[PDB]
Amino acid sequence: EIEMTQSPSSLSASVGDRVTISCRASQRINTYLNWYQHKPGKAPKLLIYAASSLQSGVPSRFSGSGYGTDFTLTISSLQPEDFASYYCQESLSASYTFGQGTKVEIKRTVAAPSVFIFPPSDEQLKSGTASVVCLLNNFYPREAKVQWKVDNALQSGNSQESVTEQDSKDSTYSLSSTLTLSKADYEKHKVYACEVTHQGLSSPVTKSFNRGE
Amino acid sequence: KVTFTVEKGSNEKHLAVLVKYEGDTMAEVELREHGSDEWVAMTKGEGGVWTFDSEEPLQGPFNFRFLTEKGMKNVFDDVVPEKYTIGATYAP
Amino acid sequence: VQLLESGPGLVKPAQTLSLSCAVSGGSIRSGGYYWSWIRQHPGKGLEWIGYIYHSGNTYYNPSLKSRIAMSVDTSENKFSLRLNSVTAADTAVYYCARLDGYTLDIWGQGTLVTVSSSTKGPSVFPLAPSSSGGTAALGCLVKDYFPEPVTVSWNSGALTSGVHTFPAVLQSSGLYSLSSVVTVPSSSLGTQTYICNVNHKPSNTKVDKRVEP
Repeated sequence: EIEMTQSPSSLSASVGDRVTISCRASQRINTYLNWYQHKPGKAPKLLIYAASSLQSGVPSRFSGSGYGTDFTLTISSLQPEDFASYYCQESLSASYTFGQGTKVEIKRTVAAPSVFIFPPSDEQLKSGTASVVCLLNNFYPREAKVQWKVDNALQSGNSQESVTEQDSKDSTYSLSSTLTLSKADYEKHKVYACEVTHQGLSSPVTKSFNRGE
Repeated sequence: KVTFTVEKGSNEKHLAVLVKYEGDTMAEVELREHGSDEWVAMTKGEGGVWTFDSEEPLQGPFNFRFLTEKGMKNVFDDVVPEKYTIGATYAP
Repeated sequence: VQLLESGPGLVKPAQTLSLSCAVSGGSIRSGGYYWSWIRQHPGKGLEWIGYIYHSGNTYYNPSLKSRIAMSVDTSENKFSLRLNSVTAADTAVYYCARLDGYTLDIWGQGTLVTVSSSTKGPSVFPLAPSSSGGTAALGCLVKDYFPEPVTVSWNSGALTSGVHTFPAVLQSSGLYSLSSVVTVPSSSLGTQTYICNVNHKPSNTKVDKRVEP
């Protein structure tokens, strides 16, 4: 068995940065070495083969080097669409062993979320449930806190969060927080509020609504 | 497209094959024994002849992969049998 | 040459997961390639399943080989995978790929298989435009479906800028939910119509939901 170990495990770098990712083979593998890019939700894409050959149609910013044990994938000038996990793969053995992957994230400047709150629709309410949605839009870094408040009472345990991947152009995240209630529970309170804490905000921002209007 | 002719001098520790690819030439040719987990590089000789010299006895069937000068990469499994005949041409 | 995975996205535990990969623009019977299956489980890297030569020779990941059977059909120009006695650990995105002896140069799009129980189509609710200056956020709540995935588009695919479709979250009910949101100019709310198009192939469910103030 040949073990393939990549370094680092993950990195954050800015658009325009020269980025390098390393791959070490447990035994000499000459130039029997490929690199792949894998964007979540897409097929992996062959970037480099035979250590330094650029696969047809792959952008010129990707290059590879090395021989024997230690290999390097270079992204000469990082672009925002380049967030992915990158994999080396040996081709000396019939196992075509993959490395464990290196996750590349895009560093950018702090960006405060734009916050929006949505009441449950009358259609949903008809069915006997109430989803209140709070949207944090286009922020960076990923770290964010959503404090739900109902009639000035702080909420907990009743909301689920989902976060997008980085935006392919601006490298920001968006996040939804969904508060779920029974129709009965929902209709027993008036003011529904979403308080958001984030590095880009000097103080927490609150968006709220009154169940009536 | 591709044929492998077993050349004289081929024996348990030496495999010599004349590789002929239509409309192209071989840049690299490698073999893997049926039992083996690792590809081994063959050495380019004259007139399309590729050779491998083994420390231990070779036992087919033999799988081959190659890279052409025009950049075509392929693999063909069990092209040359275990009990091959010198002078015989084997093709996928 | 192009590859396309097909087969159930839902498989019951202890049953056989079956997938096929249709090859177009090239003949499998010509030889020259290994035909490959690779998968990715949620928090993990790329894992080999195995590969098969058209003549019949098969190479399997040793940790899976007892449960794995691959096949090729030269007459239909497809190759397939059967993975027996599946468990939740086999929940993954499954990719078919072409291996030229050295590299995996051509890949399918990947197909999610969830190891399972019981299909349900989503209810779709509007997230009515919530008012940024300048901008309005609107969306669709896609609630209570199984299994993944759903696809959401806006205005038949005409509207793509500013759209964020969140990853589905598995609710405690065992059903998924997600929101798709889009930010638009407040000025457009009067004129422009906004309809989300929700497709859940497992239930053959399609919904066009108009989202209005």
